[PDB]
Amino acid sequence: MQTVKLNNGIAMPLLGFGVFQMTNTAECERAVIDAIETGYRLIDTAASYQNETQVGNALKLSGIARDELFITTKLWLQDTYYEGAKAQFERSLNRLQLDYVDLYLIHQPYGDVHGAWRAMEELHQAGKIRAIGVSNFHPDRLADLMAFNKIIPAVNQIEVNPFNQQLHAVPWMQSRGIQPEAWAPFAEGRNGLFQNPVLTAIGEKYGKSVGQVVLRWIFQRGIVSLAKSVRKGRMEENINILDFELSAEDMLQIAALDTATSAFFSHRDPAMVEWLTGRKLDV
Repeated sequence: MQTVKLNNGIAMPLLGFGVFQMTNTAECERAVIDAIETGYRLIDTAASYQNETQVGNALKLSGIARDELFITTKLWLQDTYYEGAKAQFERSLNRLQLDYVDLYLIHQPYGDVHGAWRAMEELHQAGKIRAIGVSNFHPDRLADLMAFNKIIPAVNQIEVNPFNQQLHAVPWMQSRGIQPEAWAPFAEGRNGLFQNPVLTAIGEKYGKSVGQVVLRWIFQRGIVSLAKSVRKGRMEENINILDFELSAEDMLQIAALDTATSAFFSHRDPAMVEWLTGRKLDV
């Protein structure tokens, strides 16, 4: 499939599969097996999803060699500081049953981010992490982290969908050599995205679904995407986007949908800071 080269030279797939918090462990593990069988090699989890053990089990069941898989996980904020980042990272490796991860991200822009980053630089230099990055950082926070540290984040994973398009933040990242990676590309169906008349009409041009149109739009902007489903047939649809292309006119009509509004919440809202930093997880 198609990859992009990160700023440290490593290749990352452009199409990935993300897991999320799930009531049932079995469904999570079977989904990752199905995603690998479907052709996904980039697999994304996080310590806070509390499913790393299931993800690790699924990799063992997949029959695919370790060196062909690109595994991402993320540090949860109760350990965003120097000693904590190393402790939780080792817990994550143990749960995942891995000796290294391909990409490790700070999950949220909260806590002692600089201390956690220094730890992550050391873990990378120890050969335990192929690339380090962050998630949900605005450009100000990225510029701050770069100004004071040695390694520039390889990836910043942020919400990208047709109502929250990151029209400036994506070019700002790319201009600094940071690879954007999209989560919630479908805005979890919020605001009637699946029935949106513009996206539907573009899809009918190519015999593609709204979801395929959206993932193709993300791809054409040079952004890595994470798509989730627990149904194998949807996974097969989501990955099958390398056989068509959106025109300039199509891309224009999609850009016009932007409201620069998260489907979820703002990471700059102090109530969301207060809420997330108060969560206590056994990870």
